[PDB]
Amino acid sequence: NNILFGLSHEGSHPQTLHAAQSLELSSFRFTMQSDCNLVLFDSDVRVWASNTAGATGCRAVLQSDGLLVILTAQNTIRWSSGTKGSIGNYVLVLQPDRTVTIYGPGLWDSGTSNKGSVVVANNGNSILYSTQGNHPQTLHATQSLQLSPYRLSMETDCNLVLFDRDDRVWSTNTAGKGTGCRAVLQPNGRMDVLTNQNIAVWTSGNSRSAGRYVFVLQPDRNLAIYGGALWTTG
Amino acid sequence: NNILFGLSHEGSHPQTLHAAQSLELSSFRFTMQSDCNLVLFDSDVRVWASNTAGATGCRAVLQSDGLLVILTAQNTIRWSSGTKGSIGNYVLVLQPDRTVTIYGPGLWDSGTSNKGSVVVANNGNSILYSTNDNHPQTLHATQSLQLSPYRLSMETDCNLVLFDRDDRVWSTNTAGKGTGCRAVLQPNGRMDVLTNQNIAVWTSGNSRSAGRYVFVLQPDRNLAIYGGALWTT
Amino acid sequence: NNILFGLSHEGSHPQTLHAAQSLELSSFRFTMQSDCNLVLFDSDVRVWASNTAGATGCRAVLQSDGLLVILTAQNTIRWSSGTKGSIGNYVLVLQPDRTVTIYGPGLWDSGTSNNGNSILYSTNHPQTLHATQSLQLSPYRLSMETDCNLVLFDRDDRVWSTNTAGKGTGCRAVLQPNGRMDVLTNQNIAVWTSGNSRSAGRYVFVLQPDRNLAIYGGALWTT
Amino acid sequence: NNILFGLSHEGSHPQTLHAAQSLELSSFRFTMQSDCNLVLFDSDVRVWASNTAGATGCRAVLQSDGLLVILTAQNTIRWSSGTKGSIGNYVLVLQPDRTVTIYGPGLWDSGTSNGNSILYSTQNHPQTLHATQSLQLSPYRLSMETDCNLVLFDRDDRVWSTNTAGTGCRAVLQPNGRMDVLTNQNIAVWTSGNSRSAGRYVFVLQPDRNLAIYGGALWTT
Amino acid sequence: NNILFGLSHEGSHPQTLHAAQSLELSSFRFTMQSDCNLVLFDSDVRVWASNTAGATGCRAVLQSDGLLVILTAQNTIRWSSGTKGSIGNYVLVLQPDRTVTIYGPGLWDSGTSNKGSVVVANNGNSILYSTNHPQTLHATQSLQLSPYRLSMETDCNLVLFDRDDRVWSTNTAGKGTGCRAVLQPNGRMDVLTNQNIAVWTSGNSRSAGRYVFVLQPDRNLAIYGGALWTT
Amino acid sequence: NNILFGLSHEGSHPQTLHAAQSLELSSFRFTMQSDCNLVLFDSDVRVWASNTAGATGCRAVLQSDGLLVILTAQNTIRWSSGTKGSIGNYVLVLQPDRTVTIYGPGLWDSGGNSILYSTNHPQTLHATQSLQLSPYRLSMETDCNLVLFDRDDRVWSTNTGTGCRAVLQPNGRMDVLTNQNIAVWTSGNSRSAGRYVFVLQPDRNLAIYGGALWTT
Repeated sequence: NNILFGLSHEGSHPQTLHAAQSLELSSFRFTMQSDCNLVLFDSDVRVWASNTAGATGCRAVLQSDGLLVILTAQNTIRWSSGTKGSIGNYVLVLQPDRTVTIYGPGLWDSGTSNKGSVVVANNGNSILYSTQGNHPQTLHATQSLQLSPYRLSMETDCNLVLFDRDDRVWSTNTAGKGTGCRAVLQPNGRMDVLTNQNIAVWTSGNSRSAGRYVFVLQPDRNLAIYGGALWTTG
Repeated sequence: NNILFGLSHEGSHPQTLHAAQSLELSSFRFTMQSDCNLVLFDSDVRVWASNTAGATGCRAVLQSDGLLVILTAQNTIRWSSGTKGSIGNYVLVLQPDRTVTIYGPGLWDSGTSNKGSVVVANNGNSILYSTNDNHPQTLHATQSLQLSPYRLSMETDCNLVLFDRDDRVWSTNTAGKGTGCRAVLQPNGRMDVLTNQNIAVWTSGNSRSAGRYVFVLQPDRNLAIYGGALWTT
Repeated sequence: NNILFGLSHEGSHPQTLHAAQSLELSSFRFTMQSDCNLVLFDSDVRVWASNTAGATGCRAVLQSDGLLVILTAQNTIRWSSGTKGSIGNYVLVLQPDRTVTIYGPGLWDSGTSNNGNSILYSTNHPQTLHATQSLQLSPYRLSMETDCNLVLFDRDDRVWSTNTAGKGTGCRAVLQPNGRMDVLTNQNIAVWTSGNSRSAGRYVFVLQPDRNLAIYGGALWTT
Repeated sequence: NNILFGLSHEGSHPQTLHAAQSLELSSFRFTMQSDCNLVLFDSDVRVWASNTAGATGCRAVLQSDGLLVILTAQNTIRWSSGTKGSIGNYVLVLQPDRTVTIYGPGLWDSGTSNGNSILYSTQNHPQTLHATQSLQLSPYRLSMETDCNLVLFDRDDRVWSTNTAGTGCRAVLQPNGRMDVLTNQNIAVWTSGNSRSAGRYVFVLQPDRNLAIYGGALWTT
Repeated sequence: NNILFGLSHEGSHPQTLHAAQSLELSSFRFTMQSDCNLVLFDSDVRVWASNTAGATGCRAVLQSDGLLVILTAQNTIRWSSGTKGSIGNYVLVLQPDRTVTIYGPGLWDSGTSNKGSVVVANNGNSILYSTNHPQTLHATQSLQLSPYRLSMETDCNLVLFDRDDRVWSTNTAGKGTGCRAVLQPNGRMDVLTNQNIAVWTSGNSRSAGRYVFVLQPDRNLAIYGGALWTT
Repeated sequence: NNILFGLSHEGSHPQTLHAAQSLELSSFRFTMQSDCNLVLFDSDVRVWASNTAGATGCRAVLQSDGLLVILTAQNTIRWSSGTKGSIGNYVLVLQPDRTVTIYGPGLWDSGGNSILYSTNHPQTLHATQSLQLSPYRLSMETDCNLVLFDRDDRVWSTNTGTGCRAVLQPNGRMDVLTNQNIAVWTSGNSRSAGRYVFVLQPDRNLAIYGGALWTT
């Protein structure tokens, strides 16, 4: 995918970038090379890099506090990004904007992880904050969010439905509360499914500090909001 | 799917809606039913219909001069639509604002079609012009239009590309001439692929009287754009 | 190969079914059996028979006025379809919906003589033919070309046609509920047509083992 | 099914291949073509064929002395297989080894009047019969008891048996012509009764309710 | 595989060698040739042979008291091995030892058989007795035909598997841990603890010689009993 | 299994590969054949062998000081790997990547089952994670303990909290690393830096071989 998960937890994977492991998004790649040097290329073009090279078997990993150590085999911290934030769990993502950014702690989840199948044979999967940096910055009806069996989508009933392989596994349970809805994700990480005449009928309800947050459909069937832009590149 | 292709060609099908065969967008559904009535429905809620009932084997079909006609069992018209156009190719689409509509003649195709697999085990593949709440109205970086092996993407290199399964089939070859592109289709059906910086690196060129056009990632692996817009409930 | 041509004589084989002998639409087998049972499978999972089990060297034959009969090692008739109608040429057909059934009179045809094959009608399908679009027997095929001309070819060459052409990009051929074969147009206009017809009813076009087209009509019985 | 009969009197069908018609072993195809080609396909992809596409209104038809003949609207052959031998009863079978062949003579029945051959001791197969081990055609079937017997059944009832009834026997059919009821250490417990010149022999269960040994060999491809 | 079956029944076959039919162990192929000669080869090398040549439509076939014939065309016996034992079932195996060797009658069977998908692809399915190997199995150490395979475990149980659910077993856990199963040179399976005690046994036994134990294609676990004839 | 054990004598079978006998990792197969060669099969495609085809009675056997030697009916050496290290116990392994190989020495012993190390995986274990042998398994529980048990009855733990994992060090040390990167437990021995393996033995054992010796 494009996203890396936290050293927690139950099941979204990568938990790590091992050695010529990359994150890919149409031309973004952020691979963790051979020689220990963590680097983000746009087609052929060095744009980012801990210049930490000259070494081996290093591994990319991101921490519960936010951190992005680069460990060394003997588990010695070649590099770190040193920002650091509260406990909870984080996600790092490569973004249409050409950057990589961790976001955390989290802020709300659906409670629909499920363990098994759980693929990625390519893409399509976060909704961006109302950032204006890089999108989806939303969902309209007949608009989607998808990992694999799994998908999240905006009804025409006005309902956000999550389906597992054709069968409805979690919904907003709006569904004729409205008409043009879209759901939106507030600069606060509140997910809101609002109407045609601008009205919440469904809300995620728990907001934080306005800054940029990120809604994810995780490899487990989990939907979670991750609420932090703690550190980034350009 | 939710288009209907009308009587000419490239075996992009439907080319007919028979007898108890609907067109479906989430929950909406405009179905050629069971007693010649040609109706739209949201779930149970009934929204438009031709009120042409009680008879048999009326099938629904589209024409070449834009009419949508319910044809009879023995070739007789139960009902027309009334408006007519020019010569072509028209789609008949059922849209996210709940409506049904015509575009036609068409107006630019890619040229890249394929009699072969032509798929769908659900969904969705048009882009919408600019205006109601009928979208895609822009495609973004990482954003698409998908039929089935077939897909359209807007990449980070600033280049609109066509997979056929995982492979490069048509493409704009505008890679790196921009960092933040999008592909929007204009008010006089003119696709453009514009940069960061509202500068268009590529255009479809051909256009018409403004209105409201549509572009369809065909089932023949065709890209193609249609406009007039000729009729809706 | 799924039509049984009843009797009437010109080249159209099957005219009977014999006993370890059947008609086949994959899944859908129709067999005439070693015990006097005339039987319809779906995969295997028997769906209708004549239940005539209890005889030997029994055949299936379809009549001439279109009654299908099943007749004993002695010519006497253990099961008969029943209905039966005026008199020359008909078809018992095994349809892709599983109805097992019967069309006739002969009613219209080329005049040109010596799997792929039927076009179903306006009710089951093909219910139309189209341009690249075709019906095939073996060297035979009845196609509607894009000059918008209906031709018959026999080992690629042109034995019977419409003779319509230039005239078209529009066209498709559908066969009516009264029996007209109509070569229709981009917009709904008649371009050519068979001529003649009979009653409202289901109808079939069949390309036959005789270089031919027979539309067979009204309909006379079903399962 | 996959064999064709002699123009026999006995009824036992097919006796002609016609026009849209074919005998199929499942993978392979033998059909009448309508241009006159009698052709053998594998799937699609032809393997052989008379090279006759070019006359009339044709049909495929086997003779009284195992001659394949295919022949016109006008009754004249267009191509004829060869070798004509005896003059009784033959079979033109298209086998599991893709060889199309004609057996010929007649040579023992049972007299009692898919699945059905048991090939010989030659090269193609069942080549023998063993206990819930049988050959069947339609309510008919010629099974091999555990109990050592050789019945025939027509529907759950015994139309012919070997009177033989032992513990590990299989029938196997000789290469001169007799079925055989062999056994265990290798005794005989039964034999068909006779035989004939040495060669590929076959043994169909048949629409007629009887076993019947063609016992041939007279042409192939 | 590498074994042939005595023509007495029930499931499992080869009941015969046919005519460009062989039995293979990596290298070794004991094939029934094309012109009646039965032959064994290691590579291209005529190791052994009936050298019955010139006829046609033989068949190799093995008898209920192990005679091994090369039968005819027409059921005439071109060549038999020679010896004859007693009655029951019987197996021809081609071995590491570079040998066809027949053993039988049997002497113990599990009593698991089972008609259905009777399998193979390749190999490695029988255990040799003592001087030619697995003359022993270990724990993590196994024997396996196909969708079935039996094997030694550490709770010291001997266990048989149809695809990943145990059908037979020695019903021995925590009775030791040394644990290996082995065929005695008298045809007794002994599953013995680390202290060479036996916790489970096979019962019968007879005659010392060379025996064999076989995971059949029919879920049987059987042990043939004689050691009548080799090349 | 597809690890072969040194002669070293202890309850860990294979101590030899015999002749219709072999090793296998679902596709991989490497056998001793009846032709004196020891071959490497990927499905069908012979991928690597000793080409010692023509000698007899042969065995694969792995050397007490880590050579692997292929022997005659007649104790004779048709191939040696070549390299050999110091002495007790090694392991030869046909590893998740189709590289055949050697690891030795023993280094710590608790007193699809392997856990590569650092470059092939598992390269690690979490709670829920497990290496399994057969009466037996090593798991990493989210208590953040590390037991071994035979039949869910417990033989050894570290007696260690919550999203710790377990890992094998850049030379030799087993690790109970602490969601944040801390050592909630640790083996205690270092040894050259090199590629290592940990192996749930067939003796209720677990042992880590290291420094690291021939390869294909």
